[PDB]
Amino acid sequence: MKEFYLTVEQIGDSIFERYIDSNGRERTREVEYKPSLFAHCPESQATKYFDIYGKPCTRKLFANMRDASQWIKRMEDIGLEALGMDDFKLAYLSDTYNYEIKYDHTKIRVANFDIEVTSPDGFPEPSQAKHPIDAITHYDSIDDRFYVFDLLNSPYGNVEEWSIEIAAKLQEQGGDEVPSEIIDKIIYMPFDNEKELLMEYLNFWQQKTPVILTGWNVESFAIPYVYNRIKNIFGESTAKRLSPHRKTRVKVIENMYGSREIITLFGISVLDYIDLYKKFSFTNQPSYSLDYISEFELNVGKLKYDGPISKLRESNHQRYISYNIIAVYRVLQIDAKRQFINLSLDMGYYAKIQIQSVFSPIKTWDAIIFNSLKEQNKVIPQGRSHPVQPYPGAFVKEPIPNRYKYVMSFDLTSLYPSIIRQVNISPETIAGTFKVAPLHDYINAVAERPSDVYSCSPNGMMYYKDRDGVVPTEITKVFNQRKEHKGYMLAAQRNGEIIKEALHNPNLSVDEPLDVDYRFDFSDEIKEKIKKLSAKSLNEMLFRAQRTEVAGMTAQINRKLLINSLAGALGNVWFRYYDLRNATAITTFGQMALQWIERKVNEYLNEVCGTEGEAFVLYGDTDSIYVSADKIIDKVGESKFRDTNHWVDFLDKFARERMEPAIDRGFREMCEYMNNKQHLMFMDREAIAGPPLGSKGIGGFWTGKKRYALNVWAMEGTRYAEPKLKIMGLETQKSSTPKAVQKALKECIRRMLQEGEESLQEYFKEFEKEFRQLNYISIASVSSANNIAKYDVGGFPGPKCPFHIRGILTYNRAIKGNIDAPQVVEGEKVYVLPLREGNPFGDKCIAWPSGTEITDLIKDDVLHWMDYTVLLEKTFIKPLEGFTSAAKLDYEKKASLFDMF
DNA sequence: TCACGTAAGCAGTCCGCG
DNA sequence: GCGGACTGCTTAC
Ligand SMILES: Nc1nc2c(ncn2[C@H]2C[C@H](O)[C@@H](COP(=O)(O)NP(=O)(O)OP(=O)(O)O)O2)c(=O)[nH]1
Ligand SMILES: Nc1nc2c(ncn2[C@H]2C[C@H](O)[C@@H](COP(=O)(O)NP(=O)(O)OP(=O)(O)O)O2)c(=O)[nH]1
Ligand SMILES: [Ca+2]
Ligand code: NA
Repeated sequence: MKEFYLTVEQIGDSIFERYIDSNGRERTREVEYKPSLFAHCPESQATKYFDIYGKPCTRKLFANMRDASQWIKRMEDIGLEALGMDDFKLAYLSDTYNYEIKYDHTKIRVANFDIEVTSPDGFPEPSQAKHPIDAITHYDSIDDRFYVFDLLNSPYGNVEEWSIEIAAKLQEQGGDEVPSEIIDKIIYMPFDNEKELLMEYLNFWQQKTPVILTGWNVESFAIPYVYNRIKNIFGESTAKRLSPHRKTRVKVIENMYGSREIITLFGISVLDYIDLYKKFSFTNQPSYSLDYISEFELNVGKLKYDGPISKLRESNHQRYISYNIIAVYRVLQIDAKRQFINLSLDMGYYAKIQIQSVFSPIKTWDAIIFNSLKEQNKVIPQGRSHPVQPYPGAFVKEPIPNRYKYVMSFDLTSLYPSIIRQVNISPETIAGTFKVAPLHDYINAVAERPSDVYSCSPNGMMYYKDRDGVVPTEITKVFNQRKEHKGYMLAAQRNGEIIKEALHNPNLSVDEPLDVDYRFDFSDEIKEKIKKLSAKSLNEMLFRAQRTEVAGMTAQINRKLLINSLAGALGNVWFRYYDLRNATAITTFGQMALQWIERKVNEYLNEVCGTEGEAFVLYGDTDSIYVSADKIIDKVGESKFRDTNHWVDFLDKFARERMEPAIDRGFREMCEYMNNKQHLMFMDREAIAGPPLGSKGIGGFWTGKKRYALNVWAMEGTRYAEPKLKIMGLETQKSSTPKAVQKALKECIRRMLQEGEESLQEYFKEFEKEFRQLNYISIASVSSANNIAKYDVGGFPGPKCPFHIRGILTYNRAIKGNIDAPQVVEGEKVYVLPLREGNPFGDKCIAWPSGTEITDLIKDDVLHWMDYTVLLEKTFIKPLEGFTSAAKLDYEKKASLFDMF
């Protein structure tokens, strides 16, 4: 097989590399690496090296990396550019692996672990590590085994061995119900004291040293805790055995609020799953506890138990160990579903970077571009420093707040990347500038044509049409790779709806799920075979189709994130190819494109509908336009449609055969106006929305920019069994909105969209009289808690104290002195409740850590003093008032005339 | 919340002007 | 009592 690296590090004058060799074996090598950098030379100093602008360079090969670094300093002091890849790690990888890396994951050691530290005095700070680590579960992906290290004797109590037999028994038999699929993969190791356990773990670590090290919160808790514990017991030098090259570094990670401290183990790639999840999941969660995320992703969660965790090992060592095993397992199940480790490996190997650099799109693109130019012997420019500066972004149309009955949407394919390719935008393709007319003049085609020679953007930039730019070239590759995965996602999605349709009245036979690939549309052979299946098999296939879809989703959307991030990187001062001219050339073109086609779409539909000056385009945002289809439906007549599927078919054909060709002529003309290099504004039908035929639903509404709801029957090529609510921006979509209120407002919107005013009024009346009986966590708001200390004065709110911070201070006063009350953590999230006047907490709200029950100390008080009236007014009634006033509905029967003033 | 971007909405506090 | 300026937080694209 071809070799590929596992990890790379620079330690002084050498590169340390762990890799997989031609035979498939893991090896390690230290290289006295000799890097090269470049300097501009006279046009006569020949050679084959040129900068991206075509100016010649001479190569300078250094004895070692210290020399090359010192040379960079002296050039800065002279005032000349030092060109070439200054991150020597990346130049090494690029030299050693001068080919496309096909990596084999089964040879990569992915370690997944979690620890437990019993602590009587509150949260065990890993800086101090002053409590014995009493359990470790370490999953190895090569061996496919969970290694469990279990401390029998501790100053906090001595316990019996964990029973694998009881662990396997059901909950209803007194057991822990550790899953059947992993019960045989557990290797259990009790130890009579903590020193023996840690010393065995360290040796185990040497035999099976992780390449990728993951888990939940491992970077901020588990790793710094194991490191410091071992350091406190055995010394700094034994602790460094956690690194294959015996070098560590205490990294201080700073943000806009404070500083935290992680441990860098050289020669290991740490991918904390909570970081992978925050970056790649596209969710904003009210809590990031493993149990909460696990329940959201898997519908199950962490093992349950009685009393505080601090007392679990004494009272139930059995459940305590089982719980630790399951926690590790839950992370593995989340990864089987979302596939972020796999994603990380693909991007890392494609870009040729350290795997943990996938958190940095700028690092990723710098390496792809560098590898790309090196193939043609071209030399990358030096990083330069730049003041941060704002620049303009996308266009968003002010919609007239209203109900909108029938709507069709259209959207452009990967807008910013497509613009980069169409216009040919790149650091090396800039050809000059032209004198700019105001933007509306380009939108209306009345301004002078910018160029007959260069490709233009309406911000005044001109680009060469004839030469290739590394940005368009490299963005095209990643965009093309995305296509396949996106196609898998949509196929699974279309197959989802086939399963769902057969679920309405399923056969009741005794059968099994069909063996198919969900990545490709279902053949007619199996569509027929699906109609015979039972509810058990069908729901099972629904699970597999949905899993295939999520995996497809993760693959496609994160490649889109990566290509979108190139457009943004051109606007970030740390990018090597930072240039506000380029970044603005993309966004300005984008805002001309959308408004251009709004004009063309209005022109076309006025012609076809026989009208003058109607606004058919009711809204647009960045890459999308929404078209009112009322008059189109009125041309045929609602009484002439048989059912909902009929008018949806009608609008579908009309968009496909009438509008898209007109829109395509629209964009071709724009392409010629700007004299671009390649036409790539490809805008097609997205959503078809409206009320069900014969109902009183209003179909859809807008309240303002980025705030709207639609009852959708079709999205791209997916036709839906039952209509789907597409809600954007409204409180139902916001993590800060209380769970039960999201559910209630969603059901209010569905009744508005699909059933009408009267149905909305029945539901509202009912929710109003019943909601006081909802669980307090489900009606609590959520907020991130930043700058708690900034507004903290004597443990009381200082000036301008935001409401949710006031809540945290009230909490702190209530749990003061109680060392075992859960503390609010700066930066994390809090539930927030309003309190009635005269309450014992001394303020108008209380907050506590999200994803948790409020401590039993103060729970009964909070429940007695929660302010339902204020809560109902702020989180339910006020937003509902916005929807219904926009949609021109009433959530309460009005006695007379719908008056005002 | 650890070197992709801008646009823009809502909650809540405080102040200047009635 | 109301509107604007502002911080803080959240989403859309
Ligand atoms: N092209 C290029 N190379 C770079 C850059 N930064 C660092 N390097 C490094 C990468 C390379 O290590 C080195 C020169 O790249 P080769 O021409 O591909 N190697 P050669 O043909 O000289 O091999 P032999 O010894 O057989 O003649 O400069 C850069 O910006 N561009
Ligand atoms: N810099 C940057 N620009 C972005 C980002 N997201 C959008 N834009 C700008 C640049 C993009 O080209 C443009 C369109 O966004 P789509 O890529 O189509 N993400 P959507 O979820 O809306 O599409 P789909 O229908 O696939 O879910 O908005 C981002 O994360 N970063
Ligand atoms: Ca889009
Ligand atoms: Na929007």
